[PDB]
Amino acid sequence: SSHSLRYFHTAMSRPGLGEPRFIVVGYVDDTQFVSFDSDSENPKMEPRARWMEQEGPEYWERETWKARDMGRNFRVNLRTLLGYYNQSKDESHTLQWMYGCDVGPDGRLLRGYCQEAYDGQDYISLNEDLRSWTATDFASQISKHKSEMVDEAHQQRAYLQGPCVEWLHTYLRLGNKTLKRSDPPKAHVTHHPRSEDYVTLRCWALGFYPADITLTWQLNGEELTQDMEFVETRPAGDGNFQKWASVVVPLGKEQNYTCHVEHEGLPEPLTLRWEPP
Amino acid sequence: AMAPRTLLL
Amino acid sequence: IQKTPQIQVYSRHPPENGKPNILNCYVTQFHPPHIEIQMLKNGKKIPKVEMSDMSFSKDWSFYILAHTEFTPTETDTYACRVKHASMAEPKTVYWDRDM
Ligand code: NA
Ligand code: NA
Ligand code: NA
Ligand code: NA
Ligand code: NA
Ligand code: NA
Repeated sequence: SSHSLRYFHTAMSRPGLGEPRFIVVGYVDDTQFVSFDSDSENPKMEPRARWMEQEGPEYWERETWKARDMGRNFRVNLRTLLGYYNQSKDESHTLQWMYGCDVGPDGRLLRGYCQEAYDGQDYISLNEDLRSWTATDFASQISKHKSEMVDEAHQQRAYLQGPCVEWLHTYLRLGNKTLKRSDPPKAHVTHHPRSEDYVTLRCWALGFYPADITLTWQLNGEELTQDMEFVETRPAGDGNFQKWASVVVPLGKEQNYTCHVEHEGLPEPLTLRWEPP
Repeated sequence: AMAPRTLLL
Repeated sequence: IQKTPQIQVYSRHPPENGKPNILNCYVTQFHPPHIEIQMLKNGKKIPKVEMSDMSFSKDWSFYILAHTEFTPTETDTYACRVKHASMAEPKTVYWDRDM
């Protein structure tokens, strides 16, 4: 019964336009709770969840300042890597940073993450021990050496083991009604005649949270693992998620197929068939 | 809250 | 270096002809992050389409949710048109109410 606090940072240079754009989004589990975007006039760290309005002014001002300064460092980093690689300014380049903590039911750290990518590829990563770095090419070897020199691992490890865990506990408390809601999917099967002989049965899962779900189809108890089509789980836009899964079946045989739904918010799994009337 | 600093590459 | 966007076009609530609703365009698995997203009603660009902040996946590829208010009817057409460096031309994906 775990939870996670995660931040996603992106700097993207725009050749012809101005300075690189810097974007931050922060998540508790599947819920976006804060953001920052340097394309805003007078850009600030912003709440993306209503319950984050409980953090007072000092929180927002300190996070804004950190973000702004971090954006500046991402800009320096972009210039540094252009230099390592002798690349053109006519192309845009992208630097990404993801870090965070997973905590178990006991509130203790299960694992910490801290990793960067340049132009969509792994550049440097903090190893699971939170003490050593894995580099990729010899540009990232240089970066690794510099981080070893300023004992960067110690600073990131200390954050991930202490404040990351504590802030996760705080946000879980502040946002408990939203964050612990376990909204089960409301499910139904729809019917779409396909070719006079065949029909599509589509099983719907709507308004659920968290995103993790299983939505499966069976023919007389046999799992249709080779036949079933499904879409990626997708946000409704309101904090909940959606999914569907479908099978093509012989018209007049629809009764033999079942949709099966599992989710944290369902104490028992759902079994559904297409209801004609 | 965010990491106190980022890597200098 | 370059990954091709996947697109889903769908309503927030189950679609009912005449009732106000929200149309979503969920654009995922692309890189670089620069992308152009337009939502269309009967071939015309919809003004006031909000973009919900650009996050990313385990493979570093980007995802974003474009959304706008809409009111479906029996004959109106809605689409999402996406322009991205990985694609030669823009890809248009029409809203299907059963999807
Ligand atoms: Na959870
Ligand atoms: Na900017
Ligand atoms: Na970190
Ligand atoms: Na949660
Ligand atoms: Na960095
Ligand atoms: Na981001």
